[PDB]
Amino acid sequence: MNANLFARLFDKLDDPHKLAIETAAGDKISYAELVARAGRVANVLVARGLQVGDRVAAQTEKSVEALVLYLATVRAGGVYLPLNTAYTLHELDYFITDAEPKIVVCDPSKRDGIAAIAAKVGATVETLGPDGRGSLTDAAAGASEAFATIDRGADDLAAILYTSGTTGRSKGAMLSHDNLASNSLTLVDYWRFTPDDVLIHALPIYHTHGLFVASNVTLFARGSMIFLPKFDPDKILDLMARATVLMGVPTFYTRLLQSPRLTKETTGHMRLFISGSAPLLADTHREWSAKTGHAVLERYGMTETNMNTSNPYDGDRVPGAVGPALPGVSARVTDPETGKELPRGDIGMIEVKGPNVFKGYWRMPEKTKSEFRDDGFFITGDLGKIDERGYVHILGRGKDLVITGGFNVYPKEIESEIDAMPGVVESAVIGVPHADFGEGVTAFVVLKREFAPSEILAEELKAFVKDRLAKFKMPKKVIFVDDLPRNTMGAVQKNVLRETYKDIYK
Ligand SMILES: Nc1ncnc2c1ncn2[C@@H]1O[C@H](COP(=O)(O)OP(=O)(O)OP(=O)(O)O)[C@@H](O)[C@H]1O
Ligand SMILES: [Mg+2]
Repeated sequence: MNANLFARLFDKLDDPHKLAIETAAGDKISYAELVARAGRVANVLVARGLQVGDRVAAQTEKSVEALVLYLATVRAGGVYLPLNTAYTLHELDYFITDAEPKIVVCDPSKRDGIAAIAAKVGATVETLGPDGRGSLTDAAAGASEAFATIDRGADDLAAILYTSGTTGRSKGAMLSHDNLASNSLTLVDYWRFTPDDVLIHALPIYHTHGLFVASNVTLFARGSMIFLPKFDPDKILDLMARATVLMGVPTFYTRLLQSPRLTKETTGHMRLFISGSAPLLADTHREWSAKTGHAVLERYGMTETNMNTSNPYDGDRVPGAVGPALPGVSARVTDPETGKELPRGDIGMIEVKGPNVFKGYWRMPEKTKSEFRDDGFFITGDLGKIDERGYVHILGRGKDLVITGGFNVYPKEIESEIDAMPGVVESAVIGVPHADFGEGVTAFVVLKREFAPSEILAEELKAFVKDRLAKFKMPKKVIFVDDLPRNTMGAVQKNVLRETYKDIYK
């Protein structure tokens, strides 16, 4: 009855020699071998001073060795804290000071700098490079495989993951053993994962999608994964002939649609394509079906809540919707101000409750207090509606709402009209300070190669818009850009645009 996530995963192993992970080089690691690696590393953590409840902070390139570190930390009763690989030394300083880890694991090339940051909280530093070598690996080589998995309760912490930083400075989400186990167990059944599944794993592992959804679902299912260091469209296309599942973000799908190799024939061995972590546009969903004949299954989750909703595996997968609430999860829509539930179909604040919902923000009990309703529902910060069939539709983030001359403007519906114009790849709509209207609706528009940006084209876009947008929804300015700013996970970073273009109306 140990709730420890590692114990749930591995204490009963009825097929130990089954493949768990194939590495980028083609080496194959069984379940038993993965478990024994985790034992070695758990013993290393204890030898480097880990006590139960301590954080282990990890900034490394992706490798099976890094995945093992996650499993070992959890196994040893520690609290695993992965960190964006792209964070600079100064950026990293905040997270280490916030979390106060006992152990920091970093790239060998960053050791001297990170050791200084580590000294402030008295942390021991080990290294792990892109090839899986380093001081962590040296210590693990002579360590014992046997390890008594630490007894943990359902509500004890297994991880702290920092949010992506999209709306503001990243917050540390305290995730329990039951949060992670309950969610992945539900998804194994909901997505019909079996031991025959082979997951193409091309997502980073400092984020909930690549770390938990991809890994835990595969491991509970007793399937395997092909563990690639990054997204590479030609490698992914090659592997589909011998894999069954891809978990991706919308940009994976938009990129793959640009390959002339993406055909029915090339994808025909595949069981399931999943999209998550950012809005999969309805037109992309339809473009994928027209080109490949597969219907992408989209799901919606957050760092704080793991997965909340999912289009059904065996039901309608609806373009532009993120599906009903998962088994065990409750989802409702409420008036942002008052907090009362709205009728089905009305746009409001999405709130969720369930064993998937985290225990709070690390060392932010006030912020935590403000984001839970008295009845325990978590305020997502995402606006949307739930239709009559129970499917959640996400209209946009609350922070992205633009208030202009007295009117609420929802940037997704403007972006959709703009994106419909031939010549437009995609658009991002924000408000920036405006002396007349308070905030001015501003459209940032990425063009196809064949089109040149001009004031004339901007007017033609506005003319196109236009009959389909209420006067008050019309952008006060159109700005052509080479590319939208995105984070390492592919999510548009509207705060980047708000800062760069803050003075356009001055
Ligand atoms: N399928 C989806 N469709 C639309 N939006 C999605 C989907 N999946 C995730 N999201 C968005 O991503 C958010 C979760 O992202 P994440 O936990 O990575 O941190 P963030 O919200 O981007 O950053 P921060 O919380 O620091 O502002 C959700 O709250 C939602 O806004
Ligand atoms: Mg967020």
